[PDB]
Amino acid sequence: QDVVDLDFFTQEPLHLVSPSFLSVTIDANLATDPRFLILLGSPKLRTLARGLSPAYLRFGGTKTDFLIFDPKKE
Amino acid sequence: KFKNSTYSRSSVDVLYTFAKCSGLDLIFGLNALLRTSDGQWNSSNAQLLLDYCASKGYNIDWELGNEPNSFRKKAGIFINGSQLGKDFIHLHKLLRKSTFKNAKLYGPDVGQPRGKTAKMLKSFLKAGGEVIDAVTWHHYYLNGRTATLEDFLNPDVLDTFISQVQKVLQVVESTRPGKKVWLGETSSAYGGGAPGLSDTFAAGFMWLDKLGLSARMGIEVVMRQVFFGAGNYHLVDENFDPLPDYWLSLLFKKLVGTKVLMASVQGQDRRKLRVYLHCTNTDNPRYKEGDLTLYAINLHNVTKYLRLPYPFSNKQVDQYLLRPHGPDGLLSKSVQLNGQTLKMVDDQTLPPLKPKPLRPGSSLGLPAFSYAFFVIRNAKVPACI
Repeated sequence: QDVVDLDFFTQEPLHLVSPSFLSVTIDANLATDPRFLILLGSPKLRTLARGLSPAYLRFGGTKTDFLIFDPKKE
Repeated sequence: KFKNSTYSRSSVDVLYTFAKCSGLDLIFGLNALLRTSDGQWNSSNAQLLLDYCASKGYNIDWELGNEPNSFRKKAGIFINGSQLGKDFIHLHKLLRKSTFKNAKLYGPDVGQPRGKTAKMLKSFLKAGGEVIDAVTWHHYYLNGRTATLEDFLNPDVLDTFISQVQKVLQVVESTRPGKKVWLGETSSAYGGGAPGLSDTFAAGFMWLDKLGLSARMGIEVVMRQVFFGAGNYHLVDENFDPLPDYWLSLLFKKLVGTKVLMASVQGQDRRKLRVYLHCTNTDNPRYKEGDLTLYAINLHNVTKYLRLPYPFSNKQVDQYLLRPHGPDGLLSKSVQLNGQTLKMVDDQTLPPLKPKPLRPGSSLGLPAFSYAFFVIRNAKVPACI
């Protein structure tokens, strides 16, 4: 047969996840793309990202430990 | 070969503005490999950045370091968990001294359990667990260089995630019970993803199953590598085109609520038919308190029909069934919702995500190699109300 019966347990929740349960990253390496500022200004990208709100956006990756803030850089 | 680079105030501004304008909460990873000659974290560069962000009014949360378990291999230096914990305590003091109100700190972003990594996590939590608001770890199923379509469809591969989660929770339970646990960076395959695989419809089985199991096992937040970038596991490519996993994630966001329930298959479980159950996302205007969202994966090569248990057996059900579109089959970069290809209406308009209402009392049909969300309307579940 290909009919499958389901059992549900709905009496009370097993867990509560965050409203931001499905969140996303941007890899730290993207900040080395010379186009970084232009790419992240895309209206279409902003529209897509708003679709996933509420969410965390984590900026990190392997390059996290190879990036240095330069407050004098243009 | 040298990975070291600088970034500017403008890069920080751009990243913060992108998050703010999109309704996202930014978490910024600081560089843990700036070290004093005494083996401590040198906080001078982070201080400059914190001061700048505070001056600008940016509400940002912080991390320190990425996969410290691999520092010895990638950077030639070993930092043990106790020292990393001390470094987080130092960072926590800087955040409290700042004009940030309620800045959160997450760590330590270790790679998935392997004998020695579990020990580093444990020693980190002993020394630094008090100052982090959630424990972060990373997971990938496979090496992107060698992964095959069969691997992406294999219930045995999907199941390897369970043991990895169990190991991490056990470590946290033994040191900080009830500290929140987050997947801080995760996807199908490491090394930039599997080319022609991690960006296809077939990537969705790993993504949806991971969400299901994470919710059921007590992970509070799952951070998908990546929203946007050059890696093959991106949700959105650098032409700004969304991949099938983007639409899967969007439907998940709209339909799946915060209360995790339980669904299982009666009898023989081959693990190719995988089901998860939450209350419906109350933010969704179509639905009301008490509704349930079932989501299901069918890794069989034939259609399966799901029968809802009483009293849900005779409720109105809304179907959101995803299938690949076009001649690439499971490897398509195009996906259909209930027979309609998902595409942006224009650069600023997401398309409608229209349910297909099913005949009440009908069994839920799940074709071979597909996944779907089913909203059970008027389920009137008290736990959800």
